[PDB]
Amino acid sequence: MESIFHEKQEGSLCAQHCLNNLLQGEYFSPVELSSIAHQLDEEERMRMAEGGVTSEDYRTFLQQPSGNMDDSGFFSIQVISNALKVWGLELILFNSPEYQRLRIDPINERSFICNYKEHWFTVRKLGKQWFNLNSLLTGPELISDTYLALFLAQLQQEGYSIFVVKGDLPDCEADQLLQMIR
Amino acid sequence: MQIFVKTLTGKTITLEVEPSDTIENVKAKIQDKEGIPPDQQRLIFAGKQLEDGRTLSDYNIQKESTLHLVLRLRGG
Amino acid sequence: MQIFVKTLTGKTITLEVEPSDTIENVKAKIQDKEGIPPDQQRLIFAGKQLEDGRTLSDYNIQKESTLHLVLRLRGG
Repeated sequence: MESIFHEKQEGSLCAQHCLNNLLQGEYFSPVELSSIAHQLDEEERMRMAEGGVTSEDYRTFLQQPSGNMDDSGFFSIQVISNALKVWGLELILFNSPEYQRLRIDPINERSFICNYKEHWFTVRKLGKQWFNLNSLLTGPELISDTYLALFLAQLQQEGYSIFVVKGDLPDCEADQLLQMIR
Repeated sequence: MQIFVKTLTGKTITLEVEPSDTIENVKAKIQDKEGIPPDQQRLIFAGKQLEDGRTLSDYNIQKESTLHLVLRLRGG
Repeated sequence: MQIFVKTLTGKTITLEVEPSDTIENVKAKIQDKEGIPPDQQRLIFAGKQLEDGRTLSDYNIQKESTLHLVLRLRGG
């Protein structure tokens, strides 16, 4: 545990820690959460402007909450799908049957986020194992290879929306130093 | 009429309400389905926050309106 | 040294700078490249906002390092 992006925080702004520990290391920013969220608003606005069906189109979609800065400091998938998108990574749904059918070994993947509405699990591959962390979790839940296979299944059964990140994720020093652990 | 309440998680709650229904009552309806505390329920419509002491008609809210619920749902 | 710049659209540009180059001067380079004025431009380097009157040296920005170009913070 030498150079590891281990930030601590509490009281909303959970997304600030989720992204801060998404690609193994830090690179994002709190203010960026409102920027990437407004990206969808930017496109939706011009879209709803032309394809305006009602008056609410250029009203509710002109000022979409959370997209134009959140009140409490929480953002949904609106910032997750965009965060990876701007870096060149794709988000795959491993909980939805229409996509889950791909059946791709999760141990081969890079990182995935689980959503249960009331909580989200930030899971990412570290060294040769899988680590789950959060703002409400100081202890990285060491996920074994054989346990991960079951974990993913348990999440699906529970109703955890699994967002798998496909592509080449920029690993940090924590990946190299974790290779010497079991 | 029925409205669409977008919860911070990627869910749209379709609940039946009333024009003269108070925002606070709307929260109770959401609490009955999602279980989210009305007090922490930051109901925002088109950027404008819905005050508990106001009604749906106050913000010109009609049927199939896109509401947005804000709060620390992630927890950690 | 050629760092980088991450836009909010997913586009990245090979920004060339010097060790003693200031954030402000970098913003100029971006102004020409993109077009967005420096006052509108925001630069972040790993959960840290870069001040216009600060050199890249202190920031520790090593060779070939990305940067976050934020420009949307308006809300209502």
